[PDB]
Amino acid sequence: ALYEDPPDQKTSPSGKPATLKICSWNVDGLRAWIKKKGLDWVKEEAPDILCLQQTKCSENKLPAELQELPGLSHQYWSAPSDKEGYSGVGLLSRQAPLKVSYGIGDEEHDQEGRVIVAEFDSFVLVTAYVPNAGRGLVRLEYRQRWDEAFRKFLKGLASRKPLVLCGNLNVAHEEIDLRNPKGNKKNAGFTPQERQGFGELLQAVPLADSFRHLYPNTPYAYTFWTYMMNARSKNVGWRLDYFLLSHSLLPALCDSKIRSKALGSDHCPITLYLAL
DNA sequence: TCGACGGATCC
DNA sequence: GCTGATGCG
DNA sequence: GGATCCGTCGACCGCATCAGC
Ligand SMILES: [Ca+2]
Ligand SMILES: [Ca+2]
Ligand code: NA
Ligand code: NA
Repeated sequence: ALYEDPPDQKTSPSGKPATLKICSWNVDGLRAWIKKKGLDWVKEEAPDILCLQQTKCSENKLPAELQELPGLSHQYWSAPSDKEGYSGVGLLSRQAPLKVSYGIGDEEHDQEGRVIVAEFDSFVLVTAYVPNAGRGLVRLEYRQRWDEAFRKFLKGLASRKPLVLCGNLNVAHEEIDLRNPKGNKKNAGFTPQERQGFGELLQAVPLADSFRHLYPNTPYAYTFWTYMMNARSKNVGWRLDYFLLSHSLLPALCDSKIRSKALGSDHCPITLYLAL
């Protein structure tokens, strides 16, 4: 069935007004996504911070439209070393972070340009593009190594500062998070080992699934739909893109949005409002 | 993801 | 320049 | 023993890149 994301709640439980708008988007080809007017959508959405995953673009090839973003002038990029046109993530912020780092401090997992870490006054932001386990699950084993090291790294981060984690985490946690769970138990993104890995992550850091925390009973809410078989217009999708929050930020949480109508990728953007 | 295809399985 | 592949999602 | 059900295959879209000429 179809899904309508409800209006933006821009007030916290405490009645405090949202001060921080973070948008996260798996763009699936930075250059293509801009040709399909993704930065126009971004300007209308006007986030303080924009996290992009799967840029598929080296730094020397960053398109010039990026220099047309006066509200997002601090930009940080990470691409793989060995593979061209693979992975890649970006983080663009209105204000300069205090510190910016790359990867998770484990060199087995820091080759593919998948993680940026941006520290602010009140919180640390991680945007992540999590390794897909691949058709035939040819990478599932590597991805369980990833989940383990990433979990550990995130736990250490949250132990010093409130943590926001956003991006394409390449798992539908529960049956409610995809349209066809029964048919997908052996496919990338809904294996038992990926679902446990995400459950372990929520329990160990610990972190809350912001969307879930606010809409526990809401099915049909997805962020990815295959380009094939007209899946998007049928809403045959998966919720793969999350904002995961340190529990201390839940009093600051105003809303966690799924921007179902924003085209340009086989993922849609998600948007977090916080009262900081 | 979805159809076609077989080969179980169920009133 | 153009076609059609491949790796990957 | 008619209908339904369940695993197994393949084609399927799009981006960026490369092979070949
Ligand atoms: Ca007979
Ligand atoms: Ca020739
Ligand atoms: Na790979
Ligand atoms: Na019969």
